[PDB]
Amino acid sequence: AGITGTWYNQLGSTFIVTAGADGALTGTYESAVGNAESRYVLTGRYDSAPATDGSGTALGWTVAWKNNYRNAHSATTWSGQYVGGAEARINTQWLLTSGTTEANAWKSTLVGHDTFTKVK
Repeated sequence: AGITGTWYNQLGSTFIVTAGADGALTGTYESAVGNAESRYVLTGRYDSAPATDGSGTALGWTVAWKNNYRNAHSATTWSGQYVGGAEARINTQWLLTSGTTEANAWKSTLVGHDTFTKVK
């Protein structure tokens, strides 16, 4: 599967990911320091038997931005695919939804993209 390990996005954010044989993604967001106050849980799913036609491996995961120290009242989902080979990558599009009032629901969800590599 090649997914398990530490991944870094284009801005250097760090994600520790374990790909279970059953399709589970588990792990954490860590800060550059790895301090407890900036650690958040991630959970998701991936295709544990991808196509053998050189297609990437579809996946997704979520981080809710609460831990025992901080709560931003928001959550991000990343949707994408893992691409193996010499320079393995996870190419994703993300949505960041913040909890809002109904009046402010229109501005609840930011969109962007993250590309993850096994090197900083």
